[PDB]
Amino acid sequence: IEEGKLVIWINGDKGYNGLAEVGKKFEKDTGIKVTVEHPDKLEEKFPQVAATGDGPDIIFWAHDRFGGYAQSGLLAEITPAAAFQDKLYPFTWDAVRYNGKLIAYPIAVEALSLIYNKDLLPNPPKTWEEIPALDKELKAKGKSALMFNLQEPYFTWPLIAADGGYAFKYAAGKYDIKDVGVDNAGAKAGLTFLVDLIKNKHMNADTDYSIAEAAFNKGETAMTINGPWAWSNIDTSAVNYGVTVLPTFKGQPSKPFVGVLSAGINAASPNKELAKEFLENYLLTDEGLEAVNKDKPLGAVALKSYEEELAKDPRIAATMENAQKGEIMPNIPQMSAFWYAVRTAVINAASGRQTVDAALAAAQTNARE
Amino acid sequence: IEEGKLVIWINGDKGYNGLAEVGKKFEKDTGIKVTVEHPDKLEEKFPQVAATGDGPDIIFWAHDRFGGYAQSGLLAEITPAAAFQDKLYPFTWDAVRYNGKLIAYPIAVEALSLIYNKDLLPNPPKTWEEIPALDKELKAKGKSALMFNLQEPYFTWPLIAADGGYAFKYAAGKYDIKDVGVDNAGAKAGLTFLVDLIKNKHMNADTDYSIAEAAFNKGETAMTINGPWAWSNIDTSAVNYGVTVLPTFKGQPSKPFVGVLSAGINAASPNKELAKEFLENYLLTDEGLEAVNKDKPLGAVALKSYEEELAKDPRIAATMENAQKGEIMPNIPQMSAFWYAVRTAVINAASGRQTVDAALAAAQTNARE
Ligand SMILES: OC[C@H]1O[C@H](O[C@H]2[C@H](O)[C@@H](O)[C@@H](O)O[C@@H]2CO)[C@H](O)[C@@H](O)[C@@H]1O
Ligand SMILES: OC[C@H]1O[C@H](O[C@H]2[C@H](O)[C@@H](O)[C@@H](O)O[C@@H]2CO)[C@H](O)[C@@H](O)[C@@H]1O
Repeated sequence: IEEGKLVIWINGDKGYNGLAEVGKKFEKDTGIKVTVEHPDKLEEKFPQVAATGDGPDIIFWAHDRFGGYAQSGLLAEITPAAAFQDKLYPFTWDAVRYNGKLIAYPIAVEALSLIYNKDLLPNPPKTWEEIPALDKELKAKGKSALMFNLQEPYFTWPLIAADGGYAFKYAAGKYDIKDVGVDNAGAKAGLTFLVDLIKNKHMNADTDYSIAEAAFNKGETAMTINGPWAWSNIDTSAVNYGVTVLPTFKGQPSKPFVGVLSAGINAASPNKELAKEFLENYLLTDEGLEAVNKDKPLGAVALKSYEEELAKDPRIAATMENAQKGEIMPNIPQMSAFWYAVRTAVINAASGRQTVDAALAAAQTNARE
Repeated sequence: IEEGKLVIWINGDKGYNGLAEVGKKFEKDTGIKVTVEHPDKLEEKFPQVAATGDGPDIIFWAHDRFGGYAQSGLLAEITPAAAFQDKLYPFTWDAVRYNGKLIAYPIAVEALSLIYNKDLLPNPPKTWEEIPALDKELKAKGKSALMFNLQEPYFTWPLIAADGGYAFKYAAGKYDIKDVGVDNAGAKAGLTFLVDLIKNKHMNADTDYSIAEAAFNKGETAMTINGPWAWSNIDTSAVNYGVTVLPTFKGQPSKPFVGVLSAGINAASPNKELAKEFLENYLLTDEGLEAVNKDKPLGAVALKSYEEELAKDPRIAATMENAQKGEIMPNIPQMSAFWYAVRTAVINAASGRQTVDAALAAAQTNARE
């Protein structure tokens, strides 16, 4: 492959002439020649040549082939700025993400359509089952009902998949409830640091929600850790406060468990419709959420409309920054057992009833049950 | 629980008076009284009472508890219309999805942040490690560096998780390359229907891309199945055509494999920067994509700006309708083996060299090797 040139492969059925024009402008601007080719079976050829360090600088194809190319080490990992990545839909980036790395730029989403001649057939059939009859009608006019590519499985697949054909089954992401990471070295280091703060009287083991809030809001302490709901009381307070990213530990960002405030309907409630009505039509509106939010801030609401408006708040922006650095909380049943286990571990380690090692090791065992 | 009333539980730290006001409006509109309560330990109480068929009509909590509630059969499965579901961010719906069912309405996302008093501390510490020193300084002023709730593990967890603490390890959703669904009854039914169309001379097994396109564009056939790239040639043709949803089979929507045309960069290319420049700055622009699109339509482009403009096209709308009913293609290496397997099966079944059963059974084995 020549340096200071760009060779592009794209399939013949796509607008390679249009791409070539983009190449002409690139050449005009940069003096770098851009050669667009559409070889036969380019998608089969590319691996073969690319293995040998030869072939095009850029290959165009549906993403489905690229995992294979990546796995063979034929694709360079792409590194677009976050700014650029935001310009494309995330699901298209998912298509080109292989083993965590981006391996291609998404370009366009292609799906088969039923294309019909309005002059022969003003209302196309809504079922496949109608087509034989339609064909009978049309054959009497020396026409046929339907013809499409039967050589490529891509074209016949929609009908094959229709009643439950699939390629490979997608396994849901499970949670390993035997993989507990409370007693690993990361947890130990973190908690040890916390215990050390207490030991050096920088913090008091006795501190609870009330004490912490009152101390911060009385301007007795420089900083607190708390969620959106807390802001109301700080606004009440004469304290001029900022809401920011959590501090790093060992150069890693603090990783808060993210909650989704959520409204469940009692299975035993005879008022399910009413519950549905209230939540859907009253609470989950700009007006409803604003009412709650005005009392105590919710944070980043789940309703897109109001959230967009709320996101202007730098406190909410900080909320979301910390959210992204942290993890959404599992909703599995074992979560309560996990919480209880860590609660006890922290308390006992902080109070000095137990060492960090022993406390966490105990939590490990408790959380696993 | 009493019918024709609504009892709501929400934690005391959230804005329950504001919620109550939403309840007052609901009552005004519907005459249904809404009682908002904030019991102590409501999250522990709810399961207890709910088991007995009693408790609030609606329970509010972070999603983390709801899996547990669901598992105990305390929550009614919620059924919002797709229209409503689109109004909330999907990741919040994920939080409330348990064993495939929605079990709660997501309300708002909460994350702990560092809150600091700008008047005491204009620049908050970017690391935990600075805090001891900061505290020393502040104690000499009769203040402390940090105080927060140590009694709830939620507050200490960010530091514990920071350096690699985790609850339970989350296993990413795999693709099972041993679970192949080409020879299931849905695939058999679909392909059988196709073979039957050929057997009844409604279609010719020999029909390929060229033949199909030429036939439709010459107004010889009522319908073809094809992608956006095909439209150019039909516009050229005097044919008056529409682009629509694929027909249903056995009252199921056709499920086309969705491809994302994507551009990968050759790992062996010395021109990687140039490739990056061209793709990012020339192709993936309104202008670049318009150039390609004008030659042969791309469909729904991945670039948000241009896509929004393109979406006005009813052909693209139909494209997206079909896309949503179908599935994005896996990008895994085994995809090529899958395609090859189906290609052969279809050809052999259509040509009549093999029966649908034998062809698909063979494809099954070939796809899983
Ligand atoms: O067939 C033309 C059309 O389909 C393509 O799908 C291919 C797939 O990408 C290949 O790897 C192949 O082995 O099987 C499929 C067709 O059976 C492309 O996805 C698409 O862009 C192209 O226009
Ligand atoms: O702790 C109060 C504050 O955090 C909560 O997180 C809880 C969790 O929800 C509970 O079930 C518990 O066992 O563990 C965590 C605290 O350890 C809520 O998620 C949050 O909204 C609440 O305001």
